[PDB]
Amino acid sequence: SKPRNQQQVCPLQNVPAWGYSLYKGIDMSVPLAYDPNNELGDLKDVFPSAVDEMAIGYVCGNPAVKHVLTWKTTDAIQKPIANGDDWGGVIPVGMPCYSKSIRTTRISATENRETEVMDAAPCEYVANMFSYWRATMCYRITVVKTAFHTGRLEIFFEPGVIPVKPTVNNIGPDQDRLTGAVAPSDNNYKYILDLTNDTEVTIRVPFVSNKMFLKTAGIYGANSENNWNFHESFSGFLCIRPVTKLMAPDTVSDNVSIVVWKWAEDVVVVEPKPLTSGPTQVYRPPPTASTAVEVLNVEL
Amino acid sequence: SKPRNQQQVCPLQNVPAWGYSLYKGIDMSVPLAYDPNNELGDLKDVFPSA
Amino acid sequence: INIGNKTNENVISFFDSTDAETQNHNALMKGCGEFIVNLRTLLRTFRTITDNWILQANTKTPITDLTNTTDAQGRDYMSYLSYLYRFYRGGRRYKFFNTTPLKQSQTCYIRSFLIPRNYSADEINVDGPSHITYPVINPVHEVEVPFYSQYRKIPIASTSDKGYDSSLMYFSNTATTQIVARAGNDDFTFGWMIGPPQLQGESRSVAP
Amino acid sequence: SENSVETQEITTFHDVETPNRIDTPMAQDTSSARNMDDTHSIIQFLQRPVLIDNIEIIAGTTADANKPLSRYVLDQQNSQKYVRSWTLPSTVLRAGGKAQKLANFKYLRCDVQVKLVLNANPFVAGRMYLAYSPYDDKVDTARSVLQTSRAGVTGYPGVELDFQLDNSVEMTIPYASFQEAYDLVTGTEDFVQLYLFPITPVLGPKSESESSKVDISVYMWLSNISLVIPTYRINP
Amino acid sequence: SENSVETQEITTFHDVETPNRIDTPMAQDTSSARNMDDTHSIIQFLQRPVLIDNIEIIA
Repeated sequence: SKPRNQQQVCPLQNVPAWGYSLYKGIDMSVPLAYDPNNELGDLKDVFPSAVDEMAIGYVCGNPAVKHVLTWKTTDAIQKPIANGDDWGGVIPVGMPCYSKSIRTTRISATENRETEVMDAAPCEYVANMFSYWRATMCYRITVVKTAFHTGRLEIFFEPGVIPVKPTVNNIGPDQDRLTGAVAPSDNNYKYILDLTNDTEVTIRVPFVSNKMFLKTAGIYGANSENNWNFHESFSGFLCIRPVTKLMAPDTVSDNVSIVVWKWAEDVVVVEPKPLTSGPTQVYRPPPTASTAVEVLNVEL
Repeated sequence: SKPRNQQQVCPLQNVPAWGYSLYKGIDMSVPLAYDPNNELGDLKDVFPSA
Repeated sequence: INIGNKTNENVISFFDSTDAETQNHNALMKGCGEFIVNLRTLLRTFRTITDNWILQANTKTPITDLTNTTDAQGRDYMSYLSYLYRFYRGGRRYKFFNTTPLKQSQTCYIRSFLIPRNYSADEINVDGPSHITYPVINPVHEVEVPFYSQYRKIPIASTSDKGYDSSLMYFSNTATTQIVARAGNDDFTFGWMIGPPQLQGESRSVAP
Repeated sequence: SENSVETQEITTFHDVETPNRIDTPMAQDTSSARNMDDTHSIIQFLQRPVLIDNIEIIAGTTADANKPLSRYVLDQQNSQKYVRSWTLPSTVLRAGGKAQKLANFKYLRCDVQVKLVLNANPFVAGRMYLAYSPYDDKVDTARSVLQTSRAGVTGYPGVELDFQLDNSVEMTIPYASFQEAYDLVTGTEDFVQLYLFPITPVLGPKSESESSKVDISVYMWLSNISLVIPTYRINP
Repeated sequence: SENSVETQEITTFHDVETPNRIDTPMAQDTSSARNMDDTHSIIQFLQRPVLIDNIEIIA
């Protein structure tokens, strides 16, 4: 009635929390509850939407304004809008960030701290988490005009290397190379919108550049020194330059506005780690300009 | 998708080589080979008797 | 041609070789294997929120002495997606990795308990659902807080009400410095999408 | 009246109305250039063989063209001796006026053909070997063809090049890169890098004033090409 | 496109077009105040008895 043991010797390895960084597999976390079958309900009557609000098809499908342009009669034709934006007329196609503003405080009489502050579209904000991306971009360019402004406006794609200006702390585009008659727009994919009665256009740009995935570095640490990752992150740029000059009477104003929206469809990503040389630090606005921000460091 | 653990606590005794002096039972000796299914042939054509 | 404005929305497209959804399967099958779809799945992976948390010996410490600090940074995935949403429901799994220069003249052990949110140390009892580990034989403390709330959902950083859902209390005996990692439980999910706040880049701090 | 969106090659317009377009009364056919030749597509045009190199061998030989393959390569100074080096596809694209016919494109997916027309007299023997090695001047030093032994050189893919048996070879050098669809603007392509090695020295009568020549020529053309994205640049 | 005349309780509007109105993605039910009491109409509300006067008599 008490026989001997017939089972073999079960081999062993002592690994507490084996593979904890995976979203699948039964985990040994002890619930501090009354019931082991602790089951919360479904998503009914809790969040007042019925849309599944966390899929990347919906999070990155959220439109955000990137640029607000001022297109004048002073500005020439066949040349993008150079406004001190500084990107403005040259919008880089691609999901991660491309712009930055620099906050300069003081520490001592001869030392300062230059903290890079980036804007974040919701397509951009997801891509900072992941390392390599692949996404079909979208842009909805809208002219804010009166009933009387007319003209013809051209938006053309260009694949590959974006013309730049490396500076000590930022990268600006180079409108010396996109003018003329030195860079024609006769072979690129283009769209010629009409300001007579047409207003909006959505320009879907699918993903084509010689690699399976680009990088999500973008503008982080992009300067005169380290600017390889900025080139290998976009597959080129849209460019908004006017074919025909703005025709406006003296009654209406000579300035119109071009609002560039942005999102990304069909988004797929690769690794759940940031490719940047720093953790995902969310910028908290200081109360007074004399105060600085705590910096996350890389020791363990 | 990552539920909690439902299995009981498996009891334990640390006995390396439990019952090694028996001709039956699966033994934990590691083969120093390429294949875990290391199978020599039968006794055909090796020893010149049958 | 008349003086007026229309809307006439145009979804005009560039390069149109093949369907987009078909090439994305073929691109990830040779570059990834893993196919990340839903951000709900990233609230199940334990990303380390701190690298060092030097806890003073013999003190019932609430994790809100660390959670108020570490929900600002957005280092993990819980506090980085604390900016794209407003509400949350579900319990927070915690794992504690011991990194202490242990001493043989003591018997080190670790407790854990429950407090409702944002109470202080002495204003709660100790008999509740507990858990205990011994870091000589088990360096990992495998604890999951359930979702015991008055309300069906919770907004982030609420008003002068307090003690409206439950969280963790962490009791030890010796001055154990640790690693703390976390993610939500099986039914942890956000909701009510808003737009995202800003990001912070590199802070090299050049002299002029 | 509202919907004027027309489509050219790769170009679209957006007008208020269809701008009252007049045209030919009847499109009658005219002079017969269509009846003299069919139109050659741009994928048809990058399949024309070009005369690249014209290699003459005399045995001889004072020069490097008949140093035979070394049995061992002991040091990088005494590397493997060859005849010529074609660094594909940067040779085949520049020659034959092809690069002035695939301008204003971006990405290319080619397969380079190589043919050797050979024409030598019956009183001369010898044998060569036409090996290709991808990334041969990009990888580390020990892995190149020019540093391995004679058994290691010949073990690379290629074809025999005997005189009296082979007056023509057909080798299909594949699309052998890791990058999808070769870049052209700011190009540093040089993926597969071809070679030509003599195994045995060329043999003839040792008395001179006899002129034992060989006279190899090389033809290359592309195949299975796809040329996709339009741009405004190009490298000169 | 021409006919935007909508009706509230006692109120009507007159616009050029329907002014591109966005709304909730899905109108999911929320907290259960409907399940605790039925709504009392204004004709239902003027049917509640009130304590007006309290008359005491001593003989």
